[PDB]
Amino acid sequence: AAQTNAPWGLARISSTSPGTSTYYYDESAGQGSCVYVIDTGIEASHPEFEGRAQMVKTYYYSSRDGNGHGTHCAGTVGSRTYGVAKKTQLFGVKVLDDNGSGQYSTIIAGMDFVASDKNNRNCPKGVVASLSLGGGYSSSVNSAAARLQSSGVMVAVAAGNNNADARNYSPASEPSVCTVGASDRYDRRSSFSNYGSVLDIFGPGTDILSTWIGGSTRSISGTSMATPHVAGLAAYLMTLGKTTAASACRYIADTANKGDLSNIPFGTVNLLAYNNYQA
Ligand SMILES: NC(=O)c1cccnc1
Repeated sequence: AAQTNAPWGLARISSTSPGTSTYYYDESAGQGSCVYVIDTGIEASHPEFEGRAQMVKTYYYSSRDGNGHGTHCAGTVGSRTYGVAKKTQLFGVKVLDDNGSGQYSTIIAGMDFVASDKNNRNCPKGVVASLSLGGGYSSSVNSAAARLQSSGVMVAVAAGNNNADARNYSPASEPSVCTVGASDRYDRRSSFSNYGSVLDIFGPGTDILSTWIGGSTRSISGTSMATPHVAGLAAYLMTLGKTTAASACRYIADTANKGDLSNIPFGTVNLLAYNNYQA
């Protein structure tokens, strides 16, 4: 399948070269998989989600996304126009308030929630979690991410936006999850992207168009935007049967475009997420 005039990041993940604008993908499109977006919520009524999104948990007085960040990330995973995996099921877990903030205790509870809740959901092709959040190093936060992964969920986490080594941030620094840095449309490391040996992969993160609250759209930047590209890619590949939750991060690294990014510090992987789709 081909989506013409797609957001640059979608085109990038199906291309061996920068500078193209069509996204190519197998029409299965992540059907039968599920992606949990652990964030500020998801505006599930957005036409872009087509009934495939639902809120399943909140830790606040409402499950509504009053911020937009979670809705944007969910759109990059799985919206019809802006999403990698256009037929996946999206589940919202609101661990962040409408200012985008959350206590580590709440974030941990949300991860443990997903590890169990996937057993209430029909996800025959597999389960992914997208975590576009983090703060300073916490062994308890890293442990929770490790448990979520161990339970059979492909965990993709943002490296962070400090232009610093991600070893000092959580859950970015948990080795067993998939830690995602950000790139721009010219194949440069995004100016704010964290780096370091803990990174597994880069995805598009600068100037990413996706869904927003109020039934709208906007372009924003962050490792928060790169992470759902990788989460959606994992769901897409799991639906194709090419990999599993336990092996998808390694598979994405194995099949990535290699050596094509600029300003990658020595010791950080030079790997850009790629779907290897051939029509
Ligand atoms: N995808 C590519 O063209 C490429 C270029 C250089 C090294 N590895 C891969």
